[PDB]
Amino acid sequence: VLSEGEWQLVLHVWAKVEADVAGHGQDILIRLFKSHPETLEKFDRFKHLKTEAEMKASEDLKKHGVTVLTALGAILKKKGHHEAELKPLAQSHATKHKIPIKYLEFISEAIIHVLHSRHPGDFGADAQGAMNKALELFRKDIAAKYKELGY
Ligand code: HEM
Repeated sequence: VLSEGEWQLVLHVWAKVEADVAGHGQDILIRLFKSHPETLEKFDRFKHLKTEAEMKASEDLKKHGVTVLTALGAILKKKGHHEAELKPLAQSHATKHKIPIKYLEFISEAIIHVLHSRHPGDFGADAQGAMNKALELFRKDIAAKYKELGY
């Protein structure tokens, strides 16, 4: 489990993200889609986007970026007790969206990359390690529910 100190590092940089949820959301999804094209195919709404420029110009994509980061933010603030927030997400992503745990690892990588680019001063090695731990916890817990459902 994460220590109190680790959670503080996570929430300190996350407070910076919430200052511009929409901007971060775009960068993260675009990074995810460009680095792992198979993830873009999971979105009927975004399949038509064939270039980074098209992705950046999509208001709909920007809208989803906010939805994603807002859900993640709520989870992170619950620290070591995010059971309630995780249940709905795990269910929909396992049964409706069909998102393998591997894709969650991909988006975790996208999140860390963007945080480094936008907040280097509050995202040094210690903070980076802490965020990695928090995102690993997120994945592990979702994985547990996936195994439960048999996905
Ligand atoms: C940080 C990790 C993620 C969070 C917090 C997150 C959160 C959400 C939320 C809140 C919704 C809308 C409500 C719902 O359907 O449950 C959603 C929808 C969706 N997510 Fe995620 N998601 C994450 C990662 C992913 C990944 C990695 C993929 C695909 C590779 C994905 C694919 C989808 C799809 C396809 C939908 C449905 C979109 C629609 O029909 O409009 N999500 N996600």
